[PDB]
Amino acid sequence: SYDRAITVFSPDGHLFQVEYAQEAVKKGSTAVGVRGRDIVVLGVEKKSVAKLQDERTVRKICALDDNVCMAFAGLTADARIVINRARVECQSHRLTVEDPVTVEYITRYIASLKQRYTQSNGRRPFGISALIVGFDFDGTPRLYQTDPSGTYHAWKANAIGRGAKSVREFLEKNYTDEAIETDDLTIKLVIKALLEVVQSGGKNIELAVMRRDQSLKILNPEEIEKYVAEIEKEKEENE
Amino acid sequence: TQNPMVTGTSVLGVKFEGGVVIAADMLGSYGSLARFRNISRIMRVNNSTMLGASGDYADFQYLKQVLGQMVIDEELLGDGHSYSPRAIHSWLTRAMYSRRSKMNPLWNTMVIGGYADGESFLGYVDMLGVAYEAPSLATGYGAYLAQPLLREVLEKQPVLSQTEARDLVERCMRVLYYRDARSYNRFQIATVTEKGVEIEGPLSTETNWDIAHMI
Amino acid sequence: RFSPYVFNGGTILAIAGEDFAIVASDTRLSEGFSIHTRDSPKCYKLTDKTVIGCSGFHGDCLTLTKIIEARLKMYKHSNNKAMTTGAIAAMLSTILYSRRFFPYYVYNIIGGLDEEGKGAVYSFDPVGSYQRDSFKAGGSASAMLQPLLDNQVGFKNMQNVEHVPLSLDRAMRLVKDVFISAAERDVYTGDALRICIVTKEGIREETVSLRKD
Amino acid sequence: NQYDNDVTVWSPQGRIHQIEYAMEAVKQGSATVGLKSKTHAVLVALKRAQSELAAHQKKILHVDNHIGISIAGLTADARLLCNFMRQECLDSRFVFDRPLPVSRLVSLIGSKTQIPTQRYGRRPYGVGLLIAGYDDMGPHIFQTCPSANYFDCRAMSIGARSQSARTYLERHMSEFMECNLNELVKHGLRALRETLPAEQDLTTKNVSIGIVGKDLEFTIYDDDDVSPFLEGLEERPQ
Amino acid sequence: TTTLAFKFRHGVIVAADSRATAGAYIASQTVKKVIEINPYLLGTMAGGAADCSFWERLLARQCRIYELRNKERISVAAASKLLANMVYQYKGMGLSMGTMICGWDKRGPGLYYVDSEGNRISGATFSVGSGSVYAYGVMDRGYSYDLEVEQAYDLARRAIYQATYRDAYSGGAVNLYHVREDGWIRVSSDNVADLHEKYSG
Amino acid sequence: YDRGVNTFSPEGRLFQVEYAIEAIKLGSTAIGIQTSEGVCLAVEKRITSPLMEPSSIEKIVEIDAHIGCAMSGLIADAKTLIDKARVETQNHWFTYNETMTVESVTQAVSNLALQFGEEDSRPFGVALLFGGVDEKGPQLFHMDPSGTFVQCDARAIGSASEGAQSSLQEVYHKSMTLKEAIKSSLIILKQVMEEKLNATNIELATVQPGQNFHMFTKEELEEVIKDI
Amino acid sequence: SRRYDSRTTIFSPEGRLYQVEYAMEAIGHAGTCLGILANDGVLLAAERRNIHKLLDEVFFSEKIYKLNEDMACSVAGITSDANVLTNELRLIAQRYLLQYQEPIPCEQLVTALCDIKQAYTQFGGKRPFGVSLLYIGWDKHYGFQLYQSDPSGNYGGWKATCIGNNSAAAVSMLKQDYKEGEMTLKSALALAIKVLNKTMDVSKLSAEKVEIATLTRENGKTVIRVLKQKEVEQLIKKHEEEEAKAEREK
Amino acid sequence: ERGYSFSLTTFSPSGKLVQIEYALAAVAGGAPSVGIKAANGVVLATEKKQKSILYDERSVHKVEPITKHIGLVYSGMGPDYRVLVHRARKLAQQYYLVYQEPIPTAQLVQRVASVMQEYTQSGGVRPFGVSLLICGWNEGRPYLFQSDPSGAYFAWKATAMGKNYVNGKTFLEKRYNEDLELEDAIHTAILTLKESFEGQMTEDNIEVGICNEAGFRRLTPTEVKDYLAAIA
Amino acid sequence: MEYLIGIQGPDYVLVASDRVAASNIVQMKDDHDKMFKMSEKILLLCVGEAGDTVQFAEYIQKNVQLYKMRNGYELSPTAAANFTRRNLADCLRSRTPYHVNLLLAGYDEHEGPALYYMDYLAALAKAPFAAHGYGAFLTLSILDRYYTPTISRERAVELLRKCLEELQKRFILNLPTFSVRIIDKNGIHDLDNISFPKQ
Repeated sequence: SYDRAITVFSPDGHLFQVEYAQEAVKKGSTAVGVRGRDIVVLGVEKKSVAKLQDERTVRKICALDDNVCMAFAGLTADARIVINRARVECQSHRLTVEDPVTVEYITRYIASLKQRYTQSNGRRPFGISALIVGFDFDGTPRLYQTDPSGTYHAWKANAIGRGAKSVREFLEKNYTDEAIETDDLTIKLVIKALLEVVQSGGKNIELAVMRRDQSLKILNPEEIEKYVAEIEKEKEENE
Repeated sequence: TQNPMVTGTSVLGVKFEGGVVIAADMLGSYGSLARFRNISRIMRVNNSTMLGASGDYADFQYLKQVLGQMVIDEELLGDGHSYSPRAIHSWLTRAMYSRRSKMNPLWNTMVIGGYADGESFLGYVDMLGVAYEAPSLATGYGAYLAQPLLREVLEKQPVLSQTEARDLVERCMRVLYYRDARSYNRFQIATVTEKGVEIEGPLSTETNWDIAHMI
Repeated sequence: RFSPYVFNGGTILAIAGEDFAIVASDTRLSEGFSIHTRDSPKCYKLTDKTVIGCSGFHGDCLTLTKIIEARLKMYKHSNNKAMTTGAIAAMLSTILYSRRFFPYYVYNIIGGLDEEGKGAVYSFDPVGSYQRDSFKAGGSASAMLQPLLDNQVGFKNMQNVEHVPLSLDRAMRLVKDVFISAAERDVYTGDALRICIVTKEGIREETVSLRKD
Repeated sequence: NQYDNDVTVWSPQGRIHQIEYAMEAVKQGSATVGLKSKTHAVLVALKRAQSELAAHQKKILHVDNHIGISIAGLTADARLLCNFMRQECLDSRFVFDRPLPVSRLVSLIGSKTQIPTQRYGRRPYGVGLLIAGYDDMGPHIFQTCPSANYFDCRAMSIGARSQSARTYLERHMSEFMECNLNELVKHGLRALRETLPAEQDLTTKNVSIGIVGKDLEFTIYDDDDVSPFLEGLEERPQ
Repeated sequence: TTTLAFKFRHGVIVAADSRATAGAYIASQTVKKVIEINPYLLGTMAGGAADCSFWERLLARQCRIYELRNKERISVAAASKLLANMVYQYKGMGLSMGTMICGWDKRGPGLYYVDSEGNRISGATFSVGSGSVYAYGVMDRGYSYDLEVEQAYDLARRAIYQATYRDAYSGGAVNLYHVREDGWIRVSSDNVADLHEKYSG
Repeated sequence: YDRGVNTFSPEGRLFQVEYAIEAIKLGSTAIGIQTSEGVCLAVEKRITSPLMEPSSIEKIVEIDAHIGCAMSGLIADAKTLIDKARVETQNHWFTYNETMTVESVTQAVSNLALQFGEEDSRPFGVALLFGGVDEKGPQLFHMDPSGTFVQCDARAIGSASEGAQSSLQEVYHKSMTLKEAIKSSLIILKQVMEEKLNATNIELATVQPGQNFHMFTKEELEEVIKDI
Repeated sequence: SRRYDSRTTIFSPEGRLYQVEYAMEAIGHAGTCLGILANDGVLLAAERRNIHKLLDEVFFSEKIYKLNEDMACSVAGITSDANVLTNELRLIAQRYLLQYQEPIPCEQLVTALCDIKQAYTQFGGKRPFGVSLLYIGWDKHYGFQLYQSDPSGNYGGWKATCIGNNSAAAVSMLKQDYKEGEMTLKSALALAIKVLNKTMDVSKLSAEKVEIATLTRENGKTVIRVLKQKEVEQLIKKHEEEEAKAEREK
Repeated sequence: ERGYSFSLTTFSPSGKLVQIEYALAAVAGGAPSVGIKAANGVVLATEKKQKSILYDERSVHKVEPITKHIGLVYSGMGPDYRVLVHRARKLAQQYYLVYQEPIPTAQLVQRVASVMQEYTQSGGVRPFGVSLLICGWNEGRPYLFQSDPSGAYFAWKATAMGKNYVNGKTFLEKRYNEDLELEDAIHTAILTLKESFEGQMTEDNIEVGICNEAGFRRLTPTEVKDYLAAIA
Repeated sequence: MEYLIGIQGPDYVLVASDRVAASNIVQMKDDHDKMFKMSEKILLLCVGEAGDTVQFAEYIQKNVQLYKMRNGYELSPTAAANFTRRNLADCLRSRTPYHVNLLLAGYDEHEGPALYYMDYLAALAKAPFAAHGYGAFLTLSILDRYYTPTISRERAVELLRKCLEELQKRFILNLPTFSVRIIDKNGIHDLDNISFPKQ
């Protein structure tokens, strides 16, 4: 081991590494997510492929159990470690008590791991921030986010990655309980939020959902094209 | 020790007025062969307490070593505080219990005699950790044989003199010489007072055999 | 070869009164067909309202007594107050199961006052279970003493015999009667009797002799 | 000043400055006074408070049936050495079945604090011990230091502005050996009322007194059995 | 030693004897065997006193930890699983423990049976102990699912009476516990002699 | 790196403990008051977004059936402390059939408040308010990162605690009642907070000897707020 | 003792990472490799570092490491630093086979190696593996594959990969001359010959400076063809006849 | 010790490892050597000038066998050299325990280079300033393997390490060729070593070991004075 | 002890355990289930020491799902069978061995259906029809005269009936109810509970 603390306090009471390593998450890929009344919707942006290469392995949205869904930001490797760890953890919860794993339990695990990983002797803390979406107790739709400190924090919608202030400021107008709460309009208006990215190529959009009883479904850019077309149609109808 | 190789035999101790007399013999029999007929089975600890043991002699040597080390250590503290005899009794009891708990018994039967601060002391320590105080102790076959003499005279008279006690020990050792197969006509008497600790020499007994001229 | 246990015997009595816990025990320590002493009181006065008795293998009794005294001092030096009786009982149960796979060969009876100020006798077993009873007879003389207490304390198998609460002095003469009657037929009993009384004012002790054989 | 960093570094003048810093940190605790008779060892401390409403931080704490210690400095290291102290008492209480003589216990304490002043990676203990006990040769008033150069005295006084208290101890160390408990205790607070600025007076709630005697178990008192001790005084000669 | 438990429409009935001998010698007639784990769980003492006592106390501690971490009551099957996992680690080392885990679940009625041999199983009726077979006989005579409250009380009480009448290792008072949906309640504690006078004619 | 983990001062105490006492200050404020009728306790959640669901933010957690808590500053270090304190109270019950009293709880916490060590890790960055009901009635306890644990009658922590302690010393006395102390506490709350006071800002936690369970008030808090 | 610590893992004064970027720049000054899109088959290209005339060349592999029976890998960077990884990698694949008796499906292999690398990225505070390295291979679940490990532990499945400053322009040629559908190994070899003809400064491309190995599926086998020199020679003559075909436009 | 366990060798902004480059420079500031692989055998030859006339040439031996058929020389510092020699000895004997067969030189170089690579990365220790020249006649074809402090290795037809090793190398490239015998290799090796050494060169200044297919051989100063008495 | 049969077809695997959970005298539970649905085409049956059965099922059933989540697809029956054999063979030479008797029923896309057969000493077997327990002394010869490799599933269910009818005629145990599964190109389909009125 290394008898050296990375996490010494500041002269004025801060941590030079935790709130500082959040900036790695700030310099990462953007990913949003909301919970509807029955269907949950999330997705990442900035595929940024070489337009000749593969992307079925660069998938940033994964699952731990059949009921929970993942996301992250920052750098991908720490996310890979946390994901495999959490898969092992939720399957070991299945080895214990025979319920499907609640979202709150697995987020407590993730945040606790990250915290005691920051507390230990000379270890670089995980520069990620996950989004943990699931609906388990009678299908009650939830989503929690993490923090590199390890403070799980339950939301109703979320914005991370590059320019999340602008995304939450689009959400500012997009906070309506109406929002007319179809599944298609919720998905397409989350797609409008992700199309409020700083480049908005339209084709770099990667979105996937869950109907709170089914499993993960990856979409196709022709229904996304229809959603972009009807968004532009509503933008014409407002004029 | 599972198998005691070289055994001693019974030890006798009894209090009196301001002193405790302990006396055992000087025999090192192995099996039935009296292979070591000149050994000392009594350690004279520093100024007050005094030890006598039975069973395997090697374990007695070991405990003799460890106690000598500890007593020397407290004497090198240079503070003026020593061990009471009952403290030695406590430490030896905890030692024997710790040995038997780990399935490594120290095959012994030990007697601690000390005189400190007006009060006499005569302690007993078993192999199994059974430990108590008593006005007269008898180990081995002595608890069958010489124990009734002690309990007769101590019931008929609660306190004693040094001379009465010494003579009575001589009689008991004569009797143990009569009917014990692991006995020997050579013993030493060791006596503590407030004037210090003293080990007398290898004394012997006066026997009688006038029953043999009968058929 | 080496057998790690030996049976010393002994007799411990307890009677849960209304506002008193009487624990008495003989002071004969024996082994097989010999007599080691005629003074070894099985009782021990822990607090002002708790008395424990320990019979069986004597070395384990001593070791257990010292460990209980040590943990008493630890609780006091940590928590600024004495234990209750039931807390001591639970702690002893934890200890006796903490040496489950190399057991103590020791019977145990904790008497004493509760926090209300009433009698409370907590029986035990070698393996570490306990319960709150009104009387137990521990050691070698258990079967010689339990039915007489069933007749006298429990008023059981009797007809039209109303229930008077057991007074102090009547319980005292009961203990003296049962120890004489048990010392007649048992071999592991006699030569003294150490009678411990827990009141709301302290611990009283009392020594009454027996037959010397 | 660059050699003035760690415990391991010697000075080019030989005075390892970490121990000096630990001494000065011990000086910024609460004041305390310990003094013995031929038959009674009394230690008297002073409490402070964080604010008006809060209770006072306690100093005189129990150890064993014949040992009570005062304290000055940090409280975490205090409770750590308190745990070790109680442990070392009850260990010999288990084995030898006797209470410990005080001097060998304080030797164990000095040997305990020797290691974190000697290697690299530990600090000395900010600690302010005043130990009162009973071996067979009577009361003893020992003190320690973070350098573990423990002393035996007849009356010490460590903490804030304790030097005038030491002058009081000088001018009455002849008187101390003879008297009984009452005027002994009021000599003790006749040191502590000079550990305070003169524009205020020692009240009840801030003061605490621990007595052990050759037949007396060590007992702590606060305001109720200290109201008898606080009467029997006059004002200061203003 | 004779315990039984069966669930039905109105919850769970748990009754037991109170006799715990020692070899051929009765120690006490009033050994309270049904160990009250929680205000929503009830455990038993089936074979060995100390083992059942200790491990059920440890399970209670564990469940209270669980509830304090999740702000939520544990299930019955979860407690059975935890007890089985804890007991399984001392297999062959000489633990005798055949207890029963009862309680109300999010699913509702729950009745599990955990051995020191680790035979963790659910079920509808169970009976443990030496005279358990007698309880099996008279209970599976009288058992249904659609029983009433007083009917179930009489079934369990009659069962323990017959068991203590035939087998020798059982006797003493007959306790009687009743798990409802919200909490458990002690029904009564009846002596054998009273039942003998009542039911012999 | 500027005289770090294990170094005293030329004049005074340690560096990093002083930095921890500085690091408390950025946290959200909280006020506990001991009344003989029962301990009341309050906190401010400091909620930023309408997405930020209020009832998921924990400040008052529940140690035992009769022991509350309150925290400051950092979060998950306090969560680890809460976890271990719960485990130790349950162990105390397991080996004693009773309740680990509030002072014994806080001693079991402060025994490793300062066990920070990277060799042979960092000190914890949270100040804690403890409230419980022992056999000596109610108790209110205040600890710190430095382990210097004391009994407080009515402690105020965290941000703006200077004026909080001052104006709290203005109204307090020994013979207060419950509801008076509750409204007097939330007055100080809405004087030290910056937002309007409504149903989602604060949360109350009251423990009584007769009301041992449910050390909380849920949406009767709205009725309590509107009475000012 | 604590004034001898390096940075070893810590984030910047500005938000970035130190050893990771320096590991990438350690990669950049190494040999050049690439792999091609072939539906049946897959290939590797490699450049000879140290082409001095007094070597032996009796190892038959300077960059390639036939790691399973159905997988090899090229490599770029510090050599024995990578040889440690080859040893551990073959070990991990072989203990997979010990556990299942079915060959390794190669992506969990790649994640295993990446986790080995990442475990020295965060804690462990040692010199990180400044080696990126390729992957060719075949399976039952996707067929022929291509992968790109990085010292970060991030791994990308490409269809035409990337090595550093010597090969950034190669990837530019790969995009400007992207192919799709033609699984023909020989057109891919002509393509790779063209790529290394531009990128390497070896004038007129003598075959001693290069190294090519392929992996084709033969009837139950997936043999790994570390091909000899004469076919490379006639491949170069083929490519320079294609250069003559290119200058038919003059 | 404490077990501080961090490595001193980390990456530059250029991406280099300056301690390893310094260790290579420290190797290059060492004693010259020459090793030539002929058609049937391999010749090793070092250059050993004592500091005074007081030293003895019967105690320290540069040229060293690892098995009965594997020679090994170096150019660097003997205190590190003896360590890794002993390590290679134990390693080769572990191989001969497992397989009951003489270990091949490639396998030696794999394992030794892995150990040396491990010392380059592990905590706090300096790398070893030794450049080996390992060789042996395993299965007919003989081999010649140079290693380095960086943990890497190679395979040369002929090479040199030490003072003016580039000058010796440039003489080797013109003089040496692919096919000769052991005697001609000894001849050109003594030529290229005597190109760079001091003027007084005797039977004790040099130390020559050859590698027959009959095994490793370490020649005596008797046959050296037979040969190096004005070999051309 | 108890019973379970393992008949393979051309494109289906017909397994059938019992529902008996007795303890040495009495039948404590007469609807017990010994079936652990590992994957969408892989079943597992267990027989032996009932403290070991649940534990080893808890190991395998919660490790294969981990493989499923990590790799994004499903094991072969072959690799799963070998993995179980590996874990038994590692667990055998320890202070804590397992005494279980498994048989694994799988279905590949490529290999199609597959049956394996374990033993308490961890032996692999690729059997056409396996059994376990005491029943296995009769019910294999009741079967080995009417087996055809190209047999249809209704013939197979009929042969189960024909075999259970000869089981419950000359056998000291009770065994009243047998549960029956089947595997196909779709997955695990449960057939009806096969019990018998005897007389």
